[PDB]
Amino acid sequence: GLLCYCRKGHCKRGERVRATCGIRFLYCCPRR
Repeated sequence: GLLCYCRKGHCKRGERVRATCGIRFLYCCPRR
């Protein structure tokens, strides 16, 4: 599947916001 990270308040360059991960946490997944 795709790679995703649960980051605090931001997503890294290239990561799309897939969903919310927590209150202060975003669920970001690299475009590539």
